[PDB]
Amino acid sequence: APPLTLEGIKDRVLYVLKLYDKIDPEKLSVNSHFMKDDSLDQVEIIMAMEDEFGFEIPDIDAEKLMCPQEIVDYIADKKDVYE
Amino acid sequence: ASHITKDMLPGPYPKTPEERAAAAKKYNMRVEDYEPYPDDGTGYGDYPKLPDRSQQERDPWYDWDHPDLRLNWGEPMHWDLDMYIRNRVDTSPTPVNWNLMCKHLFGFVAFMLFMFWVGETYPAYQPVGPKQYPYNNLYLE
Amino acid sequence: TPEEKLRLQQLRELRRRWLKDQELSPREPVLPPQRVSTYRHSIFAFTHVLIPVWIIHYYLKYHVTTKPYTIVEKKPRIFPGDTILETGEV
Amino acid sequence: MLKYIIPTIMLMPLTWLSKNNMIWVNSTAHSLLISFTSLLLMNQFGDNSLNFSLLFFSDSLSTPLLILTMWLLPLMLMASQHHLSKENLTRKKLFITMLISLQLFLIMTFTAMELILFYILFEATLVPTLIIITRWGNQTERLNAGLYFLFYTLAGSLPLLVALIYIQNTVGSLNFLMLQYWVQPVHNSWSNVFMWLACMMAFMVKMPLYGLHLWLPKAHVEAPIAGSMVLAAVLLKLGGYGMLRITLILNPMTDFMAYPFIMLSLWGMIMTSSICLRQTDLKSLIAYSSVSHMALVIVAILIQTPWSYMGATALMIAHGLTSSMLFCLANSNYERIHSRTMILARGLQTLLPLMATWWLLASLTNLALPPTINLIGELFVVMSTFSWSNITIILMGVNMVITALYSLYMLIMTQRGKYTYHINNISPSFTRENALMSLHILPLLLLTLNPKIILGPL
Amino acid sequence: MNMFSSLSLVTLLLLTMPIMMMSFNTYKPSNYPLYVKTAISYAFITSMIPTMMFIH
Amino acid sequence: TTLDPAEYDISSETRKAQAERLAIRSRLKREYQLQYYDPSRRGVIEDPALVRWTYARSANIYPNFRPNTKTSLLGALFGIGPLVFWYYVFKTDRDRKEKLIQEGKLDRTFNISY
Amino acid sequence: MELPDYKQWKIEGTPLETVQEKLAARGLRDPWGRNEAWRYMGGFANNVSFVGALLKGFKWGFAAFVVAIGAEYY
Amino acid sequence: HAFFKAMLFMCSGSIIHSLNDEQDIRKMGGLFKAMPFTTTALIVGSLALTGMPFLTGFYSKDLIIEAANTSYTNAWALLMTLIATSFTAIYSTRIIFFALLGQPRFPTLVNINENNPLLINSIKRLLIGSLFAGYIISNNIPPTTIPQMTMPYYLKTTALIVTIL
Amino acid sequence: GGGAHIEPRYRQFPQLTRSQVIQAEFFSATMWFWILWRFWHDSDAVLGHFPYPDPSQ
Amino acid sequence: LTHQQKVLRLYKRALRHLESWCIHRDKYRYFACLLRARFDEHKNEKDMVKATQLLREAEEEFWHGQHPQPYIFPESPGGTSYERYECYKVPEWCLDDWHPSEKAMYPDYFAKREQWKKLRRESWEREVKQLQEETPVGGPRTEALPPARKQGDLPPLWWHIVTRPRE
Repeated sequence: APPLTLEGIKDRVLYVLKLYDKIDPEKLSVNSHFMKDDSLDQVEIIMAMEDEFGFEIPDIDAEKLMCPQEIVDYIADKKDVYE
Repeated sequence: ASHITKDMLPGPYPKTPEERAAAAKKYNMRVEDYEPYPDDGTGYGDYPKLPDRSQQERDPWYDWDHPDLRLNWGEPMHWDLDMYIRNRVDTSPTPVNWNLMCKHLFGFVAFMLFMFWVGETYPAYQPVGPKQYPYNNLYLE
Repeated sequence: TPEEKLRLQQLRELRRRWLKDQELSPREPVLPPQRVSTYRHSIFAFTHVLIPVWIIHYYLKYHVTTKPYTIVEKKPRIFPGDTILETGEV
Repeated sequence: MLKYIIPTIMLMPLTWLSKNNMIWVNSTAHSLLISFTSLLLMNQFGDNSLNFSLLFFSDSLSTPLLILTMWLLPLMLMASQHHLSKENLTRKKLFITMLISLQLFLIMTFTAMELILFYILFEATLVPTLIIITRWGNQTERLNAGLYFLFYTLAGSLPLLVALIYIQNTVGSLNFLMLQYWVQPVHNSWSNVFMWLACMMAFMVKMPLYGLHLWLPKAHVEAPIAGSMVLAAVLLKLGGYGMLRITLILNPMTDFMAYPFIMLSLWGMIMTSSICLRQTDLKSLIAYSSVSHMALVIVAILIQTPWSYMGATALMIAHGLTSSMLFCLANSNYERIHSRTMILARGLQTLLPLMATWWLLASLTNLALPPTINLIGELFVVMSTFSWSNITIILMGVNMVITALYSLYMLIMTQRGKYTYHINNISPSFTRENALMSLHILPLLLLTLNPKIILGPL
Repeated sequence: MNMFSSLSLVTLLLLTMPIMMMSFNTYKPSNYPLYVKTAISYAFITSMIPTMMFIH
Repeated sequence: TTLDPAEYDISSETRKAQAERLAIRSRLKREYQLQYYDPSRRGVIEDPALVRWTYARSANIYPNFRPNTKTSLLGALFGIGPLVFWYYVFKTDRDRKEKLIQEGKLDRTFNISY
Repeated sequence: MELPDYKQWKIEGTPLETVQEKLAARGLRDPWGRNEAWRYMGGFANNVSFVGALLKGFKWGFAAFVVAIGAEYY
Repeated sequence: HAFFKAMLFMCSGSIIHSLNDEQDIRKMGGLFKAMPFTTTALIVGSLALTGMPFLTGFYSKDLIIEAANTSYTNAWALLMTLIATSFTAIYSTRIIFFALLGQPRFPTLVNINENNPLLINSIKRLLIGSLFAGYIISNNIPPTTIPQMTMPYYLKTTALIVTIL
Repeated sequence: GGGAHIEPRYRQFPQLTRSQVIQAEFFSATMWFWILWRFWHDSDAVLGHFPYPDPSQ
Repeated sequence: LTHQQKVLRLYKRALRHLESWCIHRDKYRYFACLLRARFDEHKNEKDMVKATQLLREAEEEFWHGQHPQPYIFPESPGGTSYERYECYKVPEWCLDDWHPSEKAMYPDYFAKREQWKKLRRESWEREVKQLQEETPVGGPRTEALPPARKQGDLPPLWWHIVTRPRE
């Protein structure tokens, strides 16, 4: 019964940048590309959304998730976000 | 009206490399572990060249299986191995063969001998001899 | 991966655009069309329960005089002897 | 039948005599008017018996059986118009006349008054049904199945003329079943065994056994246009009732050799039900179901002693409406998907929600919901053969358990998702698809209100 | 004494009334979960009556 | 039981040229989706994997068949086998019941039904 | 909407967070703790109690037996 | 018994609809996350499910396991039926200790809701009848059989102690 | 969508409506009013007992 | 699948199997960095059997004692109510046959419905112009140019570009 729009995920992807204590809250907001910040930096960076979102994170979600806004892009396709 | 290799034929050694895949592409170039050699054992009424059995089996189980639909629902093109037993069947879990349930049902097999015994409440057991004295022996006076 | 970069940018301009298209309700688009058209508790229950009472009781009063086995009510289960009889019991 | 064959033969000089496309609405219109005349003069009383007029009719006194024979001709013309309208008008009208001619021999049959008029009418069929398989059928391998449709029924029925004329010249005359009062007994010999053998074996050709029944999933598999004569082939299989006429008398006491007909129809009963859970055809799916609980009635007859004639009277019409209704379900969902293979029908129940009720109640007549006309007779088959011995409930009860799966094995195939295909199959179940789908349960549960007329002598 | 089981037959009859009103024969403005709940609501006190006559 | 099912094996570098077996099916998948996407189809796909399935299963097994082995004559141990056995049960039945029905009585006297 | 701001929780009490002090003999150490310490602290240590809380705090378990008993009693 | 789980699945059904997708005993939290009433409704049911000290089904559960005193059983039966009285009791606290006791943990956007008088009408109608179930019906009944009326030393009420441990 | 009767949260303990808690409180007491008839008046065995029934002489 | 990314397929599920067994949140969180020290045994090395024997002993103690009825995240390949929304089930294009006075409602929706079809009605002068060109002979996965070199419409138009939304 509660709906959802684009603004909820724009909070959370930017928030977990500061939640992870290895990444300071001085990086870029939506496009940091994660190479300027092999395992545990492509899985651990989304192991927190395994706790919060956690829709099992399929195998193709790793190679797309470099661009941190390209993380956000397909969730609205999955979560069926407004308009 | 499809007549060219409309079904299987009397195989499986009528130049089996020219079977797969001039048509009925169960194998790519007759080395794919699915060349039509697997006529189980023939002589019977089994499958001939038969784009059929002993190919990798025991489940189409509706997996994650995203590169096409391709699991069981959504028609991959030509990969038929066996059917009509698999819309309700699965792969292997974490435990293995061990038939402990017959040993688990053997828990009453010890107490099946206890079904021969009696269940009177009072008095206690004292199982040493005939001093328990169950029934009526003597008269009133 | 740099290959799908142009992918899913025009798709969001097509799929969500189709969902922008799918989000469409012009002035509550029911016409319906044509045509139109608590305290009582007067006939909503009276049609419901109060009417079939008389029909089925008539189906039992006109039943006992016809069928030789009507209601087959059991014995008295009486420990003393009472005024329905003439004798008493201790 | 005083004048029952008489009005329906006048329906024949009306097809090619008529105009253009009016021929469908005219042929259905006259046809239902005979249905009241069937109901009116029949259903009279009633105590042994109603010898009707003369040497051509005994009025079907002990078993009515004749009302069901007359529903179907104003029931299949609305069904056959699905895929027939592609030919010349003179060729289409011939296809109408041959089905009407099929009823007229069967109108005189089932009453028949005699036995020497029986066999010529018992063989008066198989001429129009065979032509329907040849022209305007489906794809190839028709012609061998037309030959398997012959060469069995004709192979077994010819010793009846060896049997019956051997009775006619020996003891009296078989013109009258009611002049069969004096009947000599039949002892065990090496000549009398064959006398009973030819008397019985021809009737096993039509209602099948575990043997000799390979032809039956050929005519139903390779079948005409959309279940057109297939509905008539339902009455063609159940219409082997004449064992009730004959073996009620005329060597009744030979039961020493009854056993291999009891046993073969019993292990073959439980077997042919499970011989179709891995079948890949819809029209073959109902066909092997139509073997099993049609093979149920045979042990109700060779075992004598009523409380067995009671249910066996009703079990002929049990699948006779039901399997006719299932073929109406199978004749539909083929004008829209032009292959009869069941696996391709994934993703139903959403495009056609209106006929989805009709799938439910139809397959609810195999589980059969004991206040119906199906489990009211199967309890009497229980009531008979349990008095035979205590073992007979086992193999017969599992038949009630295998078809529990085997019916719901079809229902669950309708429920799937996303359907992968089908820019065709749009049509949301037009008027012809659902009005013809009616008038099957509509008399069936109607007969379950007061099921008194569905009872033999008995 | 005739009304010992007569109220039971009334209880065994009004269940059909939401089914008789499914045939769109001047049916109620739909509210069908509400209408069914009302249909159950009056049968309970009807069911309550012959329990008192049995225990006497 | 059914099965282990051996979901893991070894690699690196067994059969380096064995890959692109998906190139067989992706060419068919390209032939699938090009057939699937069109502005006017209005019909089912031919799908010859199901055409070659039932017709080589329902038919073309008796032309395949020969009785050149006894494991094809092995159906004698399943068809006619228990069919004698039920009669071997039932011939012992119905006569032991009859002798107690002929000689002596055991039934109740109110057995009208039956 | 904008309730999860950063530098808000900033783990201060949380005896559950003493395990991050336990790994000081190994050293991991900083990143991170705020995930598991999202909703443990604050008024989220309300911590409904033992058998008394299934008696509901002894708040109503034995209220009205002494007030009902009793009068008349002659 | 008919009073019990039609309440309980429905009382637990409001909890699952509150989260709307996990239905696991994992990720639940404590009882008091603004959840006053339905936690009070469970402990009525869960304590009855321990084996009825004086709750709803006391006049039926107790008069049978103490009717197992005079019997002629396998005597493996009384060594099997009475042990499950503990196993029935540990079912109760398992949803207390894992869904109603610990620290709050489940995923975010906490969209809980307990305000619908449609549901409040259902729960209030049951528990009034639920507690007075075995205590009004059995209070007025014509008797049929003879009671036990002898329950000796070390043999009388220790199945309640089986529930305690 | 239509109504904002109960607010969405981000684990800040969104408060209750403070009227369900009254009915929550009431039926925690009348169930322990029923601790009256548990002992008062009801005992574990209102039967009497046997003196290890020896004296046959 | 490759040998280096075979580590990644196990690494996510190594911790995902553990939170099934935990009771707290920090109890699971304390074993995240605690299990990381075992992963920090061989940090960066060659790709040979020394990297395979780290995985060859990851056969045992990963499948051995694996996930006694774990968390499933119910909208998944498994799990309860995974495909529960099927009374609706999104019948996209069930709306061909209407025979109107049933097409009376949604007037502007049908006026836009025929509008999008011209994008699909005119794509094979562009999509099939590159469909013969982009595929070399019979090769790999057959997505087009993701801009189609002028305007990508879609390439997967329109059954995938207007694919089924969930509710």
